[PDB]
Amino acid sequence: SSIQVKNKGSIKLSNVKSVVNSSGKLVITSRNTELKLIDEFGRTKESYKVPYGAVLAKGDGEQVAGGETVANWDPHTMPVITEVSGFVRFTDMIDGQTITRQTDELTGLSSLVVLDSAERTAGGKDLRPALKIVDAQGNDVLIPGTDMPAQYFLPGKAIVQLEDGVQISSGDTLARIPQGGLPRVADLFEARRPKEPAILAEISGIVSFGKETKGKRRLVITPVDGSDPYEEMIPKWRQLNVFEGERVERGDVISDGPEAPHDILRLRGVHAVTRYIVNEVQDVYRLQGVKINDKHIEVIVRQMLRKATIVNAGSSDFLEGEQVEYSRVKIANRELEANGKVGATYSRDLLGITKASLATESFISAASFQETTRVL
Amino acid sequence: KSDDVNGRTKMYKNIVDGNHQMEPGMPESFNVLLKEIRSLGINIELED
Amino acid sequence: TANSGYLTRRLVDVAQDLVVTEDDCGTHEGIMMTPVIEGGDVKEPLRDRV
Amino acid sequence: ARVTVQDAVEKIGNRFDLVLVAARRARQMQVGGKDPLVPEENDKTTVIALREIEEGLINNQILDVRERQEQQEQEAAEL
Amino acid sequence: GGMTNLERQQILTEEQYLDALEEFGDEFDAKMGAEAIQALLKSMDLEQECEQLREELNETNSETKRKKLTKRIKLLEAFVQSGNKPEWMILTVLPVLPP
DNA sequence: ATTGGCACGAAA
DNA sequence: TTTCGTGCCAATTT
Repeated sequence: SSIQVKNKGSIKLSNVKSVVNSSGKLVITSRNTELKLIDEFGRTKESYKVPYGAVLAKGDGEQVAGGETVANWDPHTMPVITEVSGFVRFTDMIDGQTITRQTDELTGLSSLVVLDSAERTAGGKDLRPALKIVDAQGNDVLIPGTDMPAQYFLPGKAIVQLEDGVQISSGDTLARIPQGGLPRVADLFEARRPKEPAILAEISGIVSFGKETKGKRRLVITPVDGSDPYEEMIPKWRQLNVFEGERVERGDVISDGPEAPHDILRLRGVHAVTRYIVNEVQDVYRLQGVKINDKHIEVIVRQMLRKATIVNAGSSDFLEGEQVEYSRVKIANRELEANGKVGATYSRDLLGITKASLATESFISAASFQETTRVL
Repeated sequence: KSDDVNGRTKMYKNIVDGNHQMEPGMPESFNVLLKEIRSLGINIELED
Repeated sequence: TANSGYLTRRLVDVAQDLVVTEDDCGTHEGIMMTPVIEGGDVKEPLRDRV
Repeated sequence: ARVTVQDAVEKIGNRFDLVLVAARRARQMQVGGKDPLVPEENDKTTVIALREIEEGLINNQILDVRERQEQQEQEAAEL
Repeated sequence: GGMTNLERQQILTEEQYLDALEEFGDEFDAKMGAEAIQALLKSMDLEQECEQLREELNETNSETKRKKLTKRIKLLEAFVQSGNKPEWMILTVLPVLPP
């Protein structure tokens, strides 16, 4: 429901993009904002995650006491609140092709409901409904700190709250969108991908949609100074959480769910994946009161990270896409660097314990482990 | 202690003589494994 | 019991060849260690981790 | 008798090298004709070697020096 | 295949083989059993295959075909670098275990 | 039973 | 003509 602090201390916000609403409170427009409780000594004691579109009673650096609500938000409803204050005009908003008119029977407080591409007509398939924030003169009000005009798109199953021609302000919701044990350790050490993985971003920059329902939906990422034509395939049947009007980083999620360790290794590095594995294993073991040092899990993770994939041949004899030993690549690169040449470049690979133990350089040990016929 | 035919006899003789030393040798099961793998048409051998 | 035995056998197999064969490698890389905090409770202090 | 080997480990510095040095000394005292450097009290060669190592009378360098001296003396007295 | 329109690895049937014999005669050779597989393995040149596969790999663009070509090239290179020969996978003499 | 690799079939 | 999904087979279980 809401964050309830337990002790007294200062409040700190990490990765926060928040603005003051009309009522005077603070609303967060950043997905990866984290709230921390740091006392006067400087040691953090409590940490929480603040969802997108939440109201903060206090600000950064303010002093709070125990038993106090610091943040509040609606869990089932995802706000699409704005930053600039002005009138709302409907662009590419046509009834019977992209939206529908449904009136509440009892409450009587209802407005147009934005339809989805799976229900709306074909004519509205190529049309993107949007709400544009303007001033009393009708001109587009540019967002402070930027130059692009302020317009927000609306996905499917969006219930518009306020009708056209009604003044709004910052923090006002335009629309509402409704929503262990031994095997766990075995899956963690085998690096098995979960049934419903979490969908991440490969490159940074602004994000946008693409062709709709071409088998499955598509996404496009345009970096500020990177490679624009990159694109990704993402099914639309899963509840997405991307912001087409906000820039996303490669260390950010698109959908939600359990995250595959391979993606973590590919996108964040060795330290992130080893920390994730150690933390998961220790979380599993701690509930039973078992005390195990982290050195053992660290050496296991190190043994899992024993393979590399070449990304360019370079001066070495390694071909374009063969999987080889990391130590051999390091030895070859340090030997070539002393000759004035340029070494090859590689990407680390993550293997499960069963798969990593079958890829050793010694065939006697591999045949002793299992799958004797194939190894021999 | 298990499968070195010459090593067992040498260790027993040394123990009876008050010399607690051993000559390890090669296990016989490894030779059996080598023969069985060779019977499958695969050339496996020790070198150097 | 059988699952525990299979897991420990795989763990032994994957790391049987790792031995301390040096005194210092001279590296400067490392990992950052911080206390484990979940919500408003600290389950693991920094002392037991470093 | 012996219940602990901590002092011998501290003298040598490593548990793995202590075993090798003690085995070398015990084999010298058992198969060879060497006499103990400490007053033996119904003890076996391994315990006697451990007690010698604890007192500081036996280490790897001392054994190497003794072997070199014995070889030189034998080669000199051969003629 | 000879001068006829039969490839070097086409799979025939009994009626098809009889028709081919009655039409073309002895201008083509067709076999069955392990002898045919040994003949196919013995007449295959490894360097030319490696070079042709490398040309096909570097020219065309694909994902699954690229992986298949890479795997076959790796197998061919493994055969070439070692002293083994492809026809040794067909047994002619059978070892016998000691009694 | 469970998991993963491989050939096959339908679709962009 | 490529690309992802579905059915089949082989591996594993102190």
